[PDB]
Amino acid sequence: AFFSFHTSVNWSTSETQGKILFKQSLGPLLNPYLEHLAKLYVAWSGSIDVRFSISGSGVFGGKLAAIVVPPGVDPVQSTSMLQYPHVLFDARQVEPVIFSIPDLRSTLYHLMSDTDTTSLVIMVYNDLINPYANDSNSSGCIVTVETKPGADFKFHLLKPPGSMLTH
Amino acid sequence: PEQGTPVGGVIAEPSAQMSAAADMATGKSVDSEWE
Amino acid sequence: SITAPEQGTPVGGVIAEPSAQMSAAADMATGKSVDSEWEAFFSFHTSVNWSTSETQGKILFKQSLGPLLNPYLEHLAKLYVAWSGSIDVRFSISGSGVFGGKLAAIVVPPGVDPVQSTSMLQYPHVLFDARQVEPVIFSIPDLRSTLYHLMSDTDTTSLVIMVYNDLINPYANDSNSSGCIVTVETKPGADFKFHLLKPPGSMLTHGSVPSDLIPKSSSLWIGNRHWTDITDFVIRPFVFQANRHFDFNQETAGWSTPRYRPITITISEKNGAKLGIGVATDYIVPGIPDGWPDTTIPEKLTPAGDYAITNKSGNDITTAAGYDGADVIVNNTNFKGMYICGSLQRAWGDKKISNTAFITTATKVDNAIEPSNVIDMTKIAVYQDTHVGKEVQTSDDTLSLLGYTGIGEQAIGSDRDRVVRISVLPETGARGGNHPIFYKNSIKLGYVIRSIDVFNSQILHTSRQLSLNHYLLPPDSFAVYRIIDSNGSWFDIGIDSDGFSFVGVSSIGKLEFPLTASYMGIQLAKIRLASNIR
Amino acid sequence: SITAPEQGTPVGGVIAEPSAQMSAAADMATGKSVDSEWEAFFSFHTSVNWSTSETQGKILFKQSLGPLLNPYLEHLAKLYVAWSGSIDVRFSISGSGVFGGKLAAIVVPPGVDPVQSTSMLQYPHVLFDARQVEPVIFSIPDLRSTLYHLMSDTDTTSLVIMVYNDLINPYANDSNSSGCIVTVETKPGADFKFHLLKPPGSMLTHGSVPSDLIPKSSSLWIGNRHWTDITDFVIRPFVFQANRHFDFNQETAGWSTPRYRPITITISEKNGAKLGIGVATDYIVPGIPDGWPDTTIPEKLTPAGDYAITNKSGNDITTAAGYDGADVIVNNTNFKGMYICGSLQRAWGDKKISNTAFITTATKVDNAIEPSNVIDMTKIAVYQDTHVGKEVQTSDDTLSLLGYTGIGEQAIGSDRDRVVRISVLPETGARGGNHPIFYKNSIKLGYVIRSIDVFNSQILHTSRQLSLNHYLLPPDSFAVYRIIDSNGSWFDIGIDSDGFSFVGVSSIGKLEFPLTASYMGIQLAKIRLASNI
Amino acid sequence: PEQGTPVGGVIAEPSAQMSAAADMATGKSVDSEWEAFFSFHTSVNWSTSETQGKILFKQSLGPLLNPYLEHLAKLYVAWSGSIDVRFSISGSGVFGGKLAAIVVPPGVDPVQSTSMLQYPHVLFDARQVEPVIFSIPDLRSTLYHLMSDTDTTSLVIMVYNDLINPYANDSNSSGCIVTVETKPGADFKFHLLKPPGSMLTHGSVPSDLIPKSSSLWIGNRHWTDITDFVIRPFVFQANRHFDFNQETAGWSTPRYRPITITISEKNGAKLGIGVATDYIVPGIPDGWPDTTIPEKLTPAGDYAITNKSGNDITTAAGYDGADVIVNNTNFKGMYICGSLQRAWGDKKISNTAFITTATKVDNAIEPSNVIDMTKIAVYQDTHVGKEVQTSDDTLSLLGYTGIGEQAIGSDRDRVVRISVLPETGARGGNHPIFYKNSIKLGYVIRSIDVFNSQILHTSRQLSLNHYLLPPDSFAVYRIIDSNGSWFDIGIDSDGFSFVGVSSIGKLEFPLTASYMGIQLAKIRLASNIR
Ligand SMILES: [K+]
Ligand SMILES: [K+]
Ligand SMILES: [K+]
Repeated sequence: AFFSFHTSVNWSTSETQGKILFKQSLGPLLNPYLEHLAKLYVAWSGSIDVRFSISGSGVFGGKLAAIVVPPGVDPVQSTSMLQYPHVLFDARQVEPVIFSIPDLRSTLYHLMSDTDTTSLVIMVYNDLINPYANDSNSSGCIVTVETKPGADFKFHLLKPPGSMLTH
Repeated sequence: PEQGTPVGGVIAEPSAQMSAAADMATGKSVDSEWE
Repeated sequence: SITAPEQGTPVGGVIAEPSAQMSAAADMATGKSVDSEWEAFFSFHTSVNWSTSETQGKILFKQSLGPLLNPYLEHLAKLYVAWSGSIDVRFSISGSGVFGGKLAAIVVPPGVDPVQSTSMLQYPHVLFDARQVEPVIFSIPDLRSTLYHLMSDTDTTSLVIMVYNDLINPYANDSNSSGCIVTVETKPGADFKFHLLKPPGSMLTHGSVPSDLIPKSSSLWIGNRHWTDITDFVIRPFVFQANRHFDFNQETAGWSTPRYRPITITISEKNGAKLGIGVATDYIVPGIPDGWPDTTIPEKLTPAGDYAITNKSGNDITTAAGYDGADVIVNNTNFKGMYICGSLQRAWGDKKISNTAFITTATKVDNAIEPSNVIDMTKIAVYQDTHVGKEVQTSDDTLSLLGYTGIGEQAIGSDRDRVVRISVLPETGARGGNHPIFYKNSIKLGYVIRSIDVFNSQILHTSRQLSLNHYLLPPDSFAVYRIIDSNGSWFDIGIDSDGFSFVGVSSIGKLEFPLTASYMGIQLAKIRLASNIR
Repeated sequence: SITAPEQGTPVGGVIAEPSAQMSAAADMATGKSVDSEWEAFFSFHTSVNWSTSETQGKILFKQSLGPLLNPYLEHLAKLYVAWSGSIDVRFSISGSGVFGGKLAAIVVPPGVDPVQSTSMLQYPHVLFDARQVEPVIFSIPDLRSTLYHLMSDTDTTSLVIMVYNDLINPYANDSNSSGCIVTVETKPGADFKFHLLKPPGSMLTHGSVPSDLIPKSSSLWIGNRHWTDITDFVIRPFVFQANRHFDFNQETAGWSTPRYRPITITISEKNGAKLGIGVATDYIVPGIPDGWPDTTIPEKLTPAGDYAITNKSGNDITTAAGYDGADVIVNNTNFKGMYICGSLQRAWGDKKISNTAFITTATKVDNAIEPSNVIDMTKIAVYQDTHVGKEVQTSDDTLSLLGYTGIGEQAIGSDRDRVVRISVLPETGARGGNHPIFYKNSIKLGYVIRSIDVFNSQILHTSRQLSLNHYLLPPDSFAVYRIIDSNGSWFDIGIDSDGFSFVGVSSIGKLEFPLTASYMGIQLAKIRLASNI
Repeated sequence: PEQGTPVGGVIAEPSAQMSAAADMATGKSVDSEWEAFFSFHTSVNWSTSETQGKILFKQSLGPLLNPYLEHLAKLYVAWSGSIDVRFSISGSGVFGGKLAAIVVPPGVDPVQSTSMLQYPHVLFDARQVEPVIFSIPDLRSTLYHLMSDTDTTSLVIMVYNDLINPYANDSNSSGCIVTVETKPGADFKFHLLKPPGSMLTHGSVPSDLIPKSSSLWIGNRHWTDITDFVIRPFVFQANRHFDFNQETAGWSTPRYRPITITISEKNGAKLGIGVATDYIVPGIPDGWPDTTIPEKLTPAGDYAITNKSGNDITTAAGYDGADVIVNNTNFKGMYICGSLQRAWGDKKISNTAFITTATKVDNAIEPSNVIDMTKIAVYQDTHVGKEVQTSDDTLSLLGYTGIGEQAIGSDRDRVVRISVLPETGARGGNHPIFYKNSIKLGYVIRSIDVFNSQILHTSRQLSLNHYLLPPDSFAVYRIIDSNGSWFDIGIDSDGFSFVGVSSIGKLEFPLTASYMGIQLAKIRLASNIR
């Protein structure tokens, strides 16, 4: 019923356009409560909802993009990846933004080891700017990622406790 | 009402018939089985 | 223009035609009431003893779903690429009535591998007492992420029987132990169907299950270092071999094929030279002959003389009472660690009869040989007296391994520094808490009428199948084979992706050798390979 | 006996027959939009910069409607010859809060060319302030006197981004290098559709669009005269080259392919010559080898000796690295501007190792050689000792070019009377206030470890594409691109129908050299090309 | 709901009646027209000599059966469904012959045995009025495919009954012309639009390793065009030879450009040991040739040839008309270069160089198949006196002074390797090949052969693209000639190329290479060289 803090990543002025600050694949590790209940199961399926924001300043410009790439693909640090639907987010933007990561699977369930799932990447759309520190170049913009389970999310296949996973 | 603007910048379409396919491959039948 | 697979004008038999009265007559003569009879009865699978010595949480039975459970499906499976569906696994127990003790049943899902622990009972389990009269069936459902299974697939739903409560005899003392054996049978199940009939002469693109690595009888077991029959297993902390040792990738760090046949070479000693370097004539790797032995000499020495041994104090041994009566041997012989190799030894102008050889990988400096355990085109030593006098001869020679001159030494393959490789020596240690094993042969000696032990990483049937056939096994699992001797003492060997074999106990002991080997299934390597030694 | 494209005897797939339940299974497994997912979102196309230098009324962007405004349409355009309909646009500015200014977007109709004036804002336009975060969306309609377009058509409706209010920053009144990247994203309109499948391999009569002549990265830029990497630009009142220079008609006034390879020839001399005349063995024009250098020696000279250098009227040899700090060189060599080429002098009975070549085009009067402004089969000079006696020797040579001899000279291409042609040398001056450029790279000298500059009329990719592919451009127009360095400096190059690249500035200055190029569109050659340097 | 505020600051009004006017000027009628017709894919000559059981056509299901799907496949990473395939035989009515089509399942790899005909197969005659259409169904365990997937349903077509021409003679090699056309089935669908520039994480498809024309095939050892192939039992090479892992046991990039070095010697030393200034492996100059000399040499003088009998070759009659050739020059088996030499104060024109991997002892070099920074030998004058001379030298390889040697890459000892020598024998009934080339010689206007483990396009593509291939598989490449003789090459995961036939023979050299998918390495590669 709520979004939970998962991680936070930094975005300085050094990171040029097209760089990838984040890549994490779909799974129950995107939320602590699922990482807890994953221990009681061997399979899962379904989507995760995400909310992300930037604790930026007003003097900071730049812009940042979020791209749910499908299974199989590995991304590349190029602005050609922005030729694909993507959630723009400006550093000057205060209110967070929400979107889903669907479970696009050739199978009927996943296993906890599966890492060929749908994946999210945070990619630099426009370089971050600050007219002040042209001497230190150590500006901020913490970029938080929060997660909530999708309604289509559910675990499958209780494992016996103590039993090991083959994969 | 929780904070955040939802945005459909995706080709996502989470299908509900795939969750039933998973409940068919696995005889799920209950959300908390230990009960 | 076009004709379907069942199309053509029929004329029939020209003198007669098919009759139904005669086909009916064969059903009268027989008991043919339905086809595919194996779908109508339970077929024997195995049987386990459940004794009072076995505490709770022990696993007695463990099989994953598949067509290798029933033999009648294992046969038809050769015609199909895929399968799907459930198997029914009947259980029978005949208790004494005065006994007590309940026995659990758990159909664990796919993706897991069980453990002997009561934590497995923190999970849905059916129970049945020693006083159970009728059999119980326990259909194993096919839970699968795919739409069909292949035959190489092994991550399938499994069923385990495990001790829920210990078996109890009120009359039996704490010392004497009794038991009741539980028999297991299988039937194809109603939703079972094979899929995708394959055309014959078709490579299957992933192979099949590693079910044919160890033969089902010990009469067919011979080592990958020497051709003789196995006689016992040997547990050591590290196991290693290169020559005929093959992995599941059909690749080898050796230089020979999995077959023993003579060694044809040519050697061009110039002057009076009882030793020289031979060159390959038959080979898979350039430079090295196929069948060349994978062991060096201990020391630098000049082969020039005769045999010699002593009983630790200069007392030479010339009789069996001295050899067997000795505790250790010095072996002052000048051609110690080599192989006798009969040596036809033909050439043009060498009318003298041939003389045996002595071979190893070693260097050569004008009279001698030094131990070099890295085989090359120049590490092919021979000492056979090819009657040379001050002229190049270039004799052709064929050699057949017979014996080993290294009297008094330890078993062959026990020292890596003496074992030969090209660049990389395959080697393992204890995976999980499961110890590796050598397979033990014996090889003839020089003039003593005894023999010396010989260690082997594989059985040659295991090497042969892994050179030709393609198998799937991740680097974390084992292909398990349950060994059963004549008395019933059993243990499980597990073969590696690397090709090495393991065992789940520190010592096997002695055991009847007319023994067998049955494929139980794939098993993760952490889990201790089960055993019952007695 | 007649069969149509969808006609035949259907037998099926013998072992099974296509199931619809599996195709419906795959739709739910993957989600689904209606058969063209690219029609549903905005895709990154380009980004343009807006500094404080750009005054009010300046135009930062002009690109005409077409399928090049979206990558997915540029892909499927290759399967068609016609199109029609609108494109949706979303644009934004990655500005700061401290930045002011304001920017405007104007869909001008067909026919009109815009002007850098605020009078263009007397027309409906989308205002966008630098302080504005949420993007803004609007359509570019297809307003056409025809019923369909062709891929070459550039008289379509067009968009321009125009400075409405100058950008402001109270901080940097010393550097004046502020930012505000301005991105443009595109989506197809619902009225968009392609027409008229072309057969694959078939060419278009009206040509394609010149959008691939320069690569998108400077790592791939090499010269049409020497194979080294471009390093900077040069502006001159006249720009000329013939050898590997190709116009838009796939025509070159020179003699060589757009490649760099060894040069095979066959000398034949006698009595002790060292200065023979070769003959071609690989060519496109009869007589001249493919890849022969397009430059002639300064004057008449009798190659006999070795290198000789000296400073300003001083008779002081530059034996050391005091070559530098001299600023003038006499270059007293008897070989004084030839090209150095490693040779493989193969002959029958020579029995001696080969020697370097020292080639050029010139007229062999005697041992001497006179500068030939024009090339011919009777001009192909080579100065090397092939070890000749009295009898003829007909060696095979197979040269490969390594360096240059004209130490202390201007860059190869400055002087014109030394640059070689066949008959007519292509040349271009200023064309509407825009200045032509060379592409400058380097070539190694023979004696001093330093290198000398070399001028080029094109990038070799521009020559390979114009040698092979068929493009449209009216003579009164450019195929305009925008060059952007790692900093925020940029300038638009314009490639004319003759193959020459122009520039609007008089001096480009130094630039962080990892550069990129993007196709903006077709412009007239009269209006000056935009810049910020 | 997508981001952005729409604003009608326009006089635009996109009219919908103009899109219908365009559908009237052009008979559009369908958004994806390629689904409505069959498109040419290939053609095979079915001859009177090809016997029963020989496969004419074999292709697994996928987008590569149709160009329009091959074009749209670049925008996606998944597909699913059937593709139709049409056949038109086009022979005379005096001909009598019959083919058989086999749709084999997803999970087997067929062979050229008649055991494929122990399985449901449809027969169809040479003398057909109307062409025949086969739909290849997408049988699968998954719910969709990826573009890297190759275990799919296939269609095999072989000769059930040999083709007959009653008017046949030794001078009449007539037959039928079987054209294959494809159309995507009604159930074909692409899925999973990809981001551009993104690479599949497990690998792409080896569809581009051999170019489609021999006009631009060049070797990975010498820059000259291939001429024909060579079959040998053991093929091996390190430099410029890349596997399917973007890895290399060599030291130079998959290209050809000059070799810059510096040589510092003194006391009139014509020998030297150069040091790199453009490397990828620390020490070696990134382009140094991978072959040594046969023997110890003291390079002093000039060329020298005989013919086993102390004669001397000074004309193009003895060289060609010699029993054998004996190279008695003190610089033999090394590489001729252009060698522009620069040094401050060297008022002397550059002399050509002679380079090879070898040690040095004060006047003489000895061969060493190993290479490091201590083996980079040169032989140039350099015009050095008593003191050191840094001599910035740049080399361009043009020839080879090993007149009498057999071929470069034939002797494993002469071939250079850092530590490891990539090497393969046969795998199945399939033999490994070299790609043969030619390099020029020093004193003679003739040439010598050169062996290459790869075409250079095969090397650079593997240098910078991660493809997918199991170890027990090939990437097959059908290679036809101007006449009609053809054979399949199979590239191994190690980067080596194999062939099924034992001898190739003569070939009209305007060749073209296609791609015929994946094939298990334990299966004979096809051949119709005759
Ligand atoms: K003999
Ligand atoms: K010569
Ligand atoms: K020099």
